[PDB]
Amino acid sequence: MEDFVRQCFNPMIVELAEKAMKEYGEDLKIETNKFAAICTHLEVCFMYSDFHFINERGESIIVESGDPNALLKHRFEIIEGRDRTMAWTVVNSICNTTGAEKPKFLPDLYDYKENRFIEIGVTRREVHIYYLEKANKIKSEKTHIHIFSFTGEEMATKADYTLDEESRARIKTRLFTIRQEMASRGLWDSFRQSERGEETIEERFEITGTMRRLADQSLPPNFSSLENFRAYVDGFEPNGYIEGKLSQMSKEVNARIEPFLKTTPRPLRLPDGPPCSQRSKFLLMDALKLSIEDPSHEGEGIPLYDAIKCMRTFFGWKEPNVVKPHEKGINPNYLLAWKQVLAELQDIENEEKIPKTKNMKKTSQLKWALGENMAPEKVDFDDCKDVSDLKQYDSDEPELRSLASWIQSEFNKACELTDSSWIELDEIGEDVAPIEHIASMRRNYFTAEVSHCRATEYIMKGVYINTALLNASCAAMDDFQLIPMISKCRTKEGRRKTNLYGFIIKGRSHLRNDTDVVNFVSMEFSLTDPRLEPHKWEKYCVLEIGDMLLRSAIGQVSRPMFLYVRTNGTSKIKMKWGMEMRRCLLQSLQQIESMIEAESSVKEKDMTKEFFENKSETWPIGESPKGVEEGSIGKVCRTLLAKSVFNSLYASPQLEGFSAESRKLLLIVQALRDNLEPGTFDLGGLYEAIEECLINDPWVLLNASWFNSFLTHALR
Amino acid sequence: MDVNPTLLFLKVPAQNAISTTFPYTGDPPYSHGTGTGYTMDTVNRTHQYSEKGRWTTNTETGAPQLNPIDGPLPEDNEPSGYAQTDCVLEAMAFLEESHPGIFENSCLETMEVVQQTRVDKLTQGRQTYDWTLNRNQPAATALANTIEVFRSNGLTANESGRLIDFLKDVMESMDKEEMEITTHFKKKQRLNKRSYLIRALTLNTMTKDAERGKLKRRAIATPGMQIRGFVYFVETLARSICEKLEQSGLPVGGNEKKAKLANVVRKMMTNSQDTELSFTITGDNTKWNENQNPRMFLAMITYITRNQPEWFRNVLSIAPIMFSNKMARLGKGYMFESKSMKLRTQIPAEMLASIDLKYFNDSTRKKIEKIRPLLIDGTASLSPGMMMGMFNMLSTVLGVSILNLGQKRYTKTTYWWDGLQSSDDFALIVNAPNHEGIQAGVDRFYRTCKLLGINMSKKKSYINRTGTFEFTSFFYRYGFVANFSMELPSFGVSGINESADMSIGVTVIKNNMINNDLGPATAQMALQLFIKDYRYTYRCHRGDTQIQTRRSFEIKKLWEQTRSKAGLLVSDGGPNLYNIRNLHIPEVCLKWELMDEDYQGRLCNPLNPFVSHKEIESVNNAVMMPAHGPAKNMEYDAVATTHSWIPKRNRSILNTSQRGILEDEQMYQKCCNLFEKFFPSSSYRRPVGISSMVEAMVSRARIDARIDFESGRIKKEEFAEIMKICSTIEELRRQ
Amino acid sequence: VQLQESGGGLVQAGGSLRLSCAAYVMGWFRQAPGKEREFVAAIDYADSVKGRFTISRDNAKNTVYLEMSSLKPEDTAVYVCAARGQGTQVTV
Amino acid sequence: MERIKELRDLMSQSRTREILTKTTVDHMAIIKKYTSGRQEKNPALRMKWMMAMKYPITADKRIMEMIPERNEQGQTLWSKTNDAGSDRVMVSPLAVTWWNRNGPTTSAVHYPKIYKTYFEKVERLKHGTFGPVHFRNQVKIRRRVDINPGHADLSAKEAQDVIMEVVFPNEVGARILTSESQLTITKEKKEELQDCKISPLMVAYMLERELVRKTRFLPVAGGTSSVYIEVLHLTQGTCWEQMYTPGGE
RNA sequence: GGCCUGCU
RNA sequence: AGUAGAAACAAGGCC
Repeated sequence: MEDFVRQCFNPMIVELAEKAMKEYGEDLKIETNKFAAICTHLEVCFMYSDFHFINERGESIIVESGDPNALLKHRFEIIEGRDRTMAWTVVNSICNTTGAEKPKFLPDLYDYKENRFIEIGVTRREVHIYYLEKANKIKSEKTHIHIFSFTGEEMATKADYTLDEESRARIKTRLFTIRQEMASRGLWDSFRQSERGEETIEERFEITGTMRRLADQSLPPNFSSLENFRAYVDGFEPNGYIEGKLSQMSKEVNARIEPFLKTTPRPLRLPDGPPCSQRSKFLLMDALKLSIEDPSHEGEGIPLYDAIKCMRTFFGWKEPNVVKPHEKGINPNYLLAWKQVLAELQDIENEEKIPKTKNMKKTSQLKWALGENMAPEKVDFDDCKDVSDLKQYDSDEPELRSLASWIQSEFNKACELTDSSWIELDEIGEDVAPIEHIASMRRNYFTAEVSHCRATEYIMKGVYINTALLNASCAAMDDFQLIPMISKCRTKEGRRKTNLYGFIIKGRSHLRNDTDVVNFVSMEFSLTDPRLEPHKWEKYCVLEIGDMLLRSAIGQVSRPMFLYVRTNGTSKIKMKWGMEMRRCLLQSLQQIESMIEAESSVKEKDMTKEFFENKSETWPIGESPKGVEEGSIGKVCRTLLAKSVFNSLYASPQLEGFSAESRKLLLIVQALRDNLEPGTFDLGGLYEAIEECLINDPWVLLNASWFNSFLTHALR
Repeated sequence: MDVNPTLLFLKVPAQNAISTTFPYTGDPPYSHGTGTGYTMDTVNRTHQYSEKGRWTTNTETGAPQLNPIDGPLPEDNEPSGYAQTDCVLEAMAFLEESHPGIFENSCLETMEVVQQTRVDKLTQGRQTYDWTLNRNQPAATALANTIEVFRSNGLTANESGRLIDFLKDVMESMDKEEMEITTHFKKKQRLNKRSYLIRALTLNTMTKDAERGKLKRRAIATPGMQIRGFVYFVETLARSICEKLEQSGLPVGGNEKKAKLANVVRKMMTNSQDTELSFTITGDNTKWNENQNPRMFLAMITYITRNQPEWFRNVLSIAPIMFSNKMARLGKGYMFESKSMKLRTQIPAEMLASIDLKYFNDSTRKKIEKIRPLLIDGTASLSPGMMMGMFNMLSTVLGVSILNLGQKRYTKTTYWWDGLQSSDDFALIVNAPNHEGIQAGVDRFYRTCKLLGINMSKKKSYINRTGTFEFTSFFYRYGFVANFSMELPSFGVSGINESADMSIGVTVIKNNMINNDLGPATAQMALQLFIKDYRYTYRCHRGDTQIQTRRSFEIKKLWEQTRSKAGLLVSDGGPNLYNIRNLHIPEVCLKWELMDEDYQGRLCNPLNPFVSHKEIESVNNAVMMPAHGPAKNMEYDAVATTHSWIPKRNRSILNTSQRGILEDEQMYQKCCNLFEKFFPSSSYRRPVGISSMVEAMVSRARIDARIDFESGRIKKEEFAEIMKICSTIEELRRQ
Repeated sequence: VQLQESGGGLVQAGGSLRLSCAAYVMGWFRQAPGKEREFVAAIDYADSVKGRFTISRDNAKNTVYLEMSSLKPEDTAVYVCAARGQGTQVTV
Repeated sequence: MERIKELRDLMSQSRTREILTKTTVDHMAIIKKYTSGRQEKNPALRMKWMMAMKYPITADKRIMEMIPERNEQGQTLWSKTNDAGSDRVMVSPLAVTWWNRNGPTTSAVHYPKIYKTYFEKVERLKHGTFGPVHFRNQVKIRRRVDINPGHADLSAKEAQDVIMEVVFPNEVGARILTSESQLTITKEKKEELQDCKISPLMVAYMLERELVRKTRFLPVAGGTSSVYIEVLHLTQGTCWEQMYTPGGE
């Protein structure tokens, strides 16, 4: 039958009908009479629509061939011959522009004169039944319907026929051409009734070929095919198989509970080796401040001018000389770098306006100090294979180092009060609710407690230094840059003040990965002689740069004044995390506020004021040789803030591992102290897990010592 | 006196101050170089936990595979992957018996979803291993490349737009003699059957960064695109199953997890009378993923899909069949340094099979020597067990089956147990009349776990009396206690854009106040610090200050120009009006009545060249990877302002041989923008159909010109011009 | 579509002949004994036959006609109808 | 006119012509998401790192013809170098602030009508009345509650057709909404937003947010009302309760 | 010396 | 040298 559509109809219509065939997903080889019927429907749609044009009037202009002009409007514009999505697109667009009603089924054409749709259907059966059939299929329709049938008859409601009658003679001539051409073909044994509305399909997902063999190799050891295994599974029913293997399984497979008593836990062993060194990016306990007493705010001002003005406030400069060498570098380079920094600072002082940011010369001194041109050149393996020295990067456990007493004192003095306010908080919306007033009062109390704390000063120092370093690295990637360490505080009298700890020289910072390292050299003034705790300054070079006179009742001290100079490095991640050190304030004060709220849930009243003023209640916050010492809530605030600050400063994988594996043991010990009969399956394994995190970090070793002290004081 | 914060625990219980034990204020550990060492170590460890299995050689991939299932029962407490098929089938049968109709229903909804799912659902995924280029690429890019290759090779069933048809094409590709791929350096290369099989069965290995809570780094894996559809269907089934199990806690959030934990502890302890003792085990499973054999997941799913259409069973079984034969790419490689000659070199991992061992240290030398037998075409066969939690939900199903297997109806003894399982972590409440009963119950639970290939970490687990325990960093002590140290890293600028960062910060403060019991004063301090960091990050200072920045001049002139300066946004250098009462209001709407009409109009102008919206999914959704958890998405309330710009892209593609991808990106985006202008609903609802672009665009041009004349700007001259231009593009597409 | 031509034969030079084809667009082609197909007329006319020959059709008889006048010896050919017919011999 | 003209210009060049011809409508989404840009793992780090560069943001090409290349002192506002995989150009953040002080102005009166949810929140809070804070232990129990206070009792898919018919009336397709509540919602949001020119996508997104019901599990103590849950952070705490009555009541 | 890139 | 820690940075590539 398909030979007929090969022969007669034009290409355009046959591929339109083929795409309509693909539309609903049925195959053309099984039933083709539908293809012919609907392609004839589509053909009558065209032949009825084309050759029919309109101009600004009604009364369509009919031309056998559209002449070249702007007057190519089509009388009837076709609906079908398009995908369902576009057919409904045209339906909705016509409804929204023509203000007509939206039909629920697919029309075939639209006309302007009568401003409505045409649903053309030419069926094998006579018209006077198919018409009202499709009419009762369509609900309350104003779209006019018109149908032909092979006998040659026409019909329509309203007795309406919308265009010329010679066109309809055309239609029925086409119709009988179709008819008495099948006459030569002979199809009416099924042509009248060949489609009955079949819609059914079964989804087929068959495993075959290579993928089947893979299925045959992904079974238990004693199975040969997926078919057999699935049959076995379907036939499988529970018949007490877990019990049999449990009985047969060796009894050494057990989870015996070892009781956890007061005498069970042993102190954590600390590693032994050379004392632990300093790792901070700046001096914390041995910092010195040169000040100007200016009225500018933290960010307000220009760095270089402030630094120069602060440094001019000090008199007593001496020619620098080596006091304590780096022990691994070239100290003369550090000396020359310091003198170069001074010289270029003067050079800025001379000229017209202090630059906002200064670049330094790339001398051999800072070329060595900043580690320039030291990365091995990257080459290909095929060119370097016979080199005996060629091997992997050194990948082994870090060097072992024992704890020293300097970190303990540094933390002790990091929780001490100061003679300045190191936090100038921002603005918030004016409090409107009583709860907001309570929150503001609490916040004011904590700010009064923690602002005068060395932890806040360290927070500001780190934030400013890391912000400046990151910005300089991102801006001046190539050229070495000078950045004075600046921090602005407010005195007890209320006068604002600036403080200059020293200088940082940032080097080449072409940082691609988050782990890539930018090297800088840090110089900081101090008065602490490095000849008393040399092991804490393994990586520092310390010079003697001047003498300071601070008013004291013992005449006047006239102390020496040294310069701690070192080469340090950071990374994008480290800079970003060090510039978010202000969340240590959060951590600490959230803990304290949780304490206050928990206690106030007992007594139905806010308990902040008496906690902060009466200072009756105290918490164990340290141990003295006499015994455990307790301090007021403010001291707890400062201690927790210092702990968070040191966590942010000495952060490392060792800290995370020890924290987790020691929180586990802390929970076990707490369960013991709560009389909850705690038990363990392998306590030695937990101890070994904790002890492997303690390698060389001073902070984690101090935490381990604190944990041992807590165990000793606990378990009683 | 020496200060010691830990001594604070002598007065404050450990859980009431547990936040102090979370050093989440410093930089988390990161990996620096290759992850090849970790990948090799994981492969060797997975293969040696199942050493007593039986060896075979796949006839298709030619790789050695180790099957430990039904192997000898363990005789020691060391990790073992010798799961027994009959035991696990019985466990699943008991799970079904205790929850009748679970499998049949879940299979019904899964069948509905599979037969109505679309291909585009695969684009909604993070990095995936594209085999066309042998590298990780965004899910959409890899899917597009694979579809292009399939269409070039003759597999065009995916044009039906159905994920099931895409999988049919994927499987049909397995039986092809020779496929063709494209490489740029364009060159057409031919892949034989075995090479393509291994490229479709392989995984890409990387090192996990920003992982807090352990000293050593780990390795993670990413699968290809051929196997992700089957994984999607299997995980849909597993999620539908677990949603019907109250003992599971994987498909829920954190608060639901806490609620279920509280309910189970109350149920276990309350029902226990005075005579029965109760004990809670806070258990962690050692080597959870390395001991879960994909064959056992195949067994579980084929038991689940019993009495179901065979096509459903086949499509759900394809995934574990491929995992059982999965291969893993070793990784980036190894970098060597020579200090004598002062140079460095980078050898790819694919050379580990043949490269001499003189360059490697003892540990790496031994690892390579042990893993070499499993090396096939630069990748190692990893049949014995899963790599990194790809089947999280099925593992949770197995754990829930174990938990339910002790409902006192199967124990047949006075002791019994229950609890909650979330993959790699569990809380087990066991009750028994005497300590001997508790010991026997825990021993039998451990033994049954060892029969299913699941191991309990004795070093990271402990048992106490009920009332105090831990679960996924949630510490329960007669009621869950807030931590607030897990969410600390999320208190900074997110890094999306100005308005997005502001809204996300305020919303995070609000949420942590609601859930994590953040205090009022602490919340105010957090708001102040966040505002300070926000102003210092975006160079948007109050405007009345003299802080010179790269943006302080325009901000200051805008400040001096504005009359009601209280309406200026913090992004434009205005005062901050936020407070505890205003944390749930966008900044634009909070300052709407205070803005000057000129500034208000300039700010919220639709014609601004900065705002760009791509799809309904990416309107106000921000992907923030939370600390100590999987990547998560958040809805943030924000008004589309001129500050909603999107930041610069990487721009490093220009120096790579894969430079033509940018031209293809530009052309695809131009075509997509044209289509959207032709089809405005393209973004909100993704268009569907089987036609091609130009057909729809030209035909809609026809119709829209028509109707927009029937009322609108068009004129006959223009309408006819459009009609004949449509004809022109038609004849152009002809040729 | 089958086609049957009628109306060919032997004719005088300067004579007239009416071809008809009983059986869409139609035409007439011719084939002389020493050549392939030559276009005649269709329903347009070739230069060798224009003004002499007229093509017409009846769509109610289903017949295309070629009215040939002032015939030349050069018109001697088998005239085929096409929509191909078998052709009718015209000899002038 | 224009649209078909850039269509023809695209089809003029062979590569785009092939892309338009061979690519089917269904693959629309795929190729639209086809990109070499990886999703950032650490957005904060790079946002703090990119903002220190010049020209850190991106904007459409049109910015080159609305904003001058430099400001009064000569600080550059935009660059002509396009982004990696787009025709957009990289520009400095000042071009934002500049746009807010001398850029074109419009009538933003209809934004309150569009962003109905946020402005309703603001109005509800502005007329709220606070009360005394009572300090007592709060038994926070976890419950499933609806957060959206303006949901019109419609699901995502249920209101998606409404949203399309309100914004994209022609792409609705087969669906014609039956429920009369949807009829009235369509009428109201059609006549209200008849000429709003913000964007079809944002209008659709905000209509989805407003009408679609959404639910989440939260620890609550008292309240349980939609209006009382949006301020759950302000009314309920660990040991304090703040009586509050939104402006709606 | 000149120019390109900074998660590809 | 320095940062850092089971492998890396201490710029890369292209002419």
